[PDB]
Amino acid sequence: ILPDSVDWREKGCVTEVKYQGSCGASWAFSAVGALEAQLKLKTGKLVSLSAQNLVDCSTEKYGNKGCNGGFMTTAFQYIIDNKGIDSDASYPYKAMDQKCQYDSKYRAATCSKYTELPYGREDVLKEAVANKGPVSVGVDARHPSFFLYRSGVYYEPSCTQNVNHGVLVVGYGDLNGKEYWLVKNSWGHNFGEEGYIRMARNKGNHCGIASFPSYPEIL
Ligand SMILES: Cn1c(=O)n(C2CCN(CCCn3cncc(-c4ccc(Cl)c(CNC(=O)c5ccc(F)cc5)c4)c3=O)CC2)c2cc(Cl)ccc21
Repeated sequence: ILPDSVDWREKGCVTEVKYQGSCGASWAFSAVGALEAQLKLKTGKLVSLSAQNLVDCSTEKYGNKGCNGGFMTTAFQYIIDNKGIDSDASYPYKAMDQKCQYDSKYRAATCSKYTELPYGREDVLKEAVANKGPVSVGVDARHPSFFLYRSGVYYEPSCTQNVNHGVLVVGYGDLNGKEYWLVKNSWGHNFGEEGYIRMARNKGNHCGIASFPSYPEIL
């Protein structure tokens, strides 16, 4: 039996909203966000992890292009292969492509594995969000209605299932019966509902929210 609503922010499992600025590193913020939650679950401590570490180091071998986009899955694989990721404090976000500056001295997390969820399965996503934690997802964000969103449950008829922007599902619920996914963005505190957007849930994989979900785990 799954809870009707979840909000991982209420459990201390979500860090402050970040601002990617003019560097297309949403994939990096989505990956660290998911891992931050697992680190909290495991160690009891909440610390922002370095999105910049991913931008600079999870590069061509991982199919990523830093400020020109990437995948959360291969970000996790990088952390796995690298045997860690630095704290955001030690390796702060500069919103540009840099030389890899990873230093094991300032490692704040590791990752053992990651799991991908099946395409379009909102039922499976719900279950992972309830039972595992926040889940990294892609959405189709190429719609003025998306970046102009201020409040409520976002539904956009022109939205497609083909994803182009990485975000973090940190919960789910309903607003007077309109089901939603509670989504953490990386466009700062001024986007939407204090950095968050509530996006239509159980409406046919709206904006591809459930197209390519993944989440990491720490042994
Ligand atoms: C080592 N290695 C990989 O292992 N991959 C893939 C192989 C498996 N895919 C499938 C994962 C499922 N999936 C399939 N389609 C789209 C997204 C997806 C998810 C989230 C987001 Cl945010 C985006 C958007 N990303 C981009 O558009 C993008 C832009 C520039 C890039 F360089 C990379 C991605 C796509 C997604 O996860 C991901 C890594 C690789 C791909 C390349 Cl060209 C080179 C090396 C790779």
